[PDB]
Amino acid sequence: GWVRPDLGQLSKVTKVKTDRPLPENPYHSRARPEPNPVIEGDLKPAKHGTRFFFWTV
Amino acid sequence: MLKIILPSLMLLPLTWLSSPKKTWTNVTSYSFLISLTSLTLLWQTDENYKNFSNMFSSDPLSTPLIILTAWLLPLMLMASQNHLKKDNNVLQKLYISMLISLQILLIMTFSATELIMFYILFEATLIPTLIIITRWGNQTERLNAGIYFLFYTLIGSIPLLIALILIQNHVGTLNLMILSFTTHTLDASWSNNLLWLACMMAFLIKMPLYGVHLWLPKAHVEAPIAGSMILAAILLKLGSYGMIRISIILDPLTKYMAYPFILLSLWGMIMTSSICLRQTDLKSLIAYSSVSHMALVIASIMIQTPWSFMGATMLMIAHGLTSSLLFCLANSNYERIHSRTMIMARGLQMVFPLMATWWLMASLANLALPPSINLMGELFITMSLFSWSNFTIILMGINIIITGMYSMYMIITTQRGKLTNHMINLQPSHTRELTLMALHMIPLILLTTSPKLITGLTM
Repeated sequence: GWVRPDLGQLSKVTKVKTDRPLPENPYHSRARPEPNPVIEGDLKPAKHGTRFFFWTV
Repeated sequence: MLKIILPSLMLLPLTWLSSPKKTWTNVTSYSFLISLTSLTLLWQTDENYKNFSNMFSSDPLSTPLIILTAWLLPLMLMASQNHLKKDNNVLQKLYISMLISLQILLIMTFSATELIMFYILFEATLIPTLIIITRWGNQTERLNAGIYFLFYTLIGSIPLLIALILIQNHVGTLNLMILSFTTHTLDASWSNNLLWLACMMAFLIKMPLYGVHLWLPKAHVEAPIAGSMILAAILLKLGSYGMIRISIILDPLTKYMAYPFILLSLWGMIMTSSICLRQTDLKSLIAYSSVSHMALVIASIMIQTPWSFMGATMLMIAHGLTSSLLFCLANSNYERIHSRTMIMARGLQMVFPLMATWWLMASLANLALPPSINLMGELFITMSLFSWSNFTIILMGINIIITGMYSMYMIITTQRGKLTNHMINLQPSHTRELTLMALHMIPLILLTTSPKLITGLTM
């Protein structure tokens, strides 16, 4: 009773059911280093201007 | 200061937008009025110095130097008119703009509150000064004079720039008031000894210190008269003014670091004053006379006493008026016979009796006749140096003798003896020329009347 598969049929992606659990960390990767703390708040003008030598503003 | 600086800046459009026949009358008149306004800085009814803003101040040291600067601009204009009268109109206006530029730069220099601002304005003055010397000097040696002047200054100024950056990186500011209050003792390391020299050399070259003075006789002999006036009167005083401002942070190393510069000045003032006895060129003689006088200023600033600072301040102002007068007197004969050789024109009292009177007073001022501010400054310097070491009076005594000798030598040679009568082109003195002499000599007498105004910071 074996029917030969048609052209294109064997190359399909198929879904399969398995009792095996899904690996959680297949790469055995470490924990990523924590990002730099972000600085928050609203912008204010530079305090006393540019402060470049003798320039007042 | 803005009510003094802004009108000074308006002299530039006034020069360029005036008619050719009105330029000199216009710029001279408003230059006089700007000198009048600078007297507001003398209204000092307390002991707190005037801080107009973060950028400009004025205290009893800068105030006299600012007013003297403002007064010189009209005087330089009158001095320049006769020898520029053959230049075309644009060249005359360019020259006036150079003179105004120095006036603006120097007033800002003496009122700056921050040291790198002082440095930038201090260096900016070289540009108009060089242009005046080399574009309007008369001889081929004016180009060499320009090179010496520019590069004696610049080689000393580069170490100054490094020291100023270094101080700012360490303290966080170059504001003078804050540097004064927060100053702390220096350690006597080799590194700090090099710091002392970097802070001092540019001011010492500018004075000039004996040994590095060769630029100044060259610059005077070759410059036009208005260049000689500003150079002798104000530009040399940038070094003394710089030394007084910056030495506040250099303690206690000045106690031993000053010895080579006291020695050069006290011995050097004898070498340069003795040169004046055998100098054939009248302008060179007056120039070497300045080096001798500024040697005294160096010595008294180095010993850092209340008397020494006060005597230096008076001498700075008195020398400014006196030396500028002598250059103008010498230039009046040169404009007639076109030679600076002192021994050429002789017996001139016969033909210029009133100009000879101006000669005598300038000479009497120069040899420090009492009660002139010339003598007052030199006297208090002598007292402070005697306190520093009683043997200084020996070198002081020799210089006083020599100064009288060359001062009277110049008068006897040029004004007295028989008239050199082949000089039939000795035209009578100009009203302008006689007015110019009076504008020097009246302030000297008025300042002798009220010497509190030029005592400086310590008294």
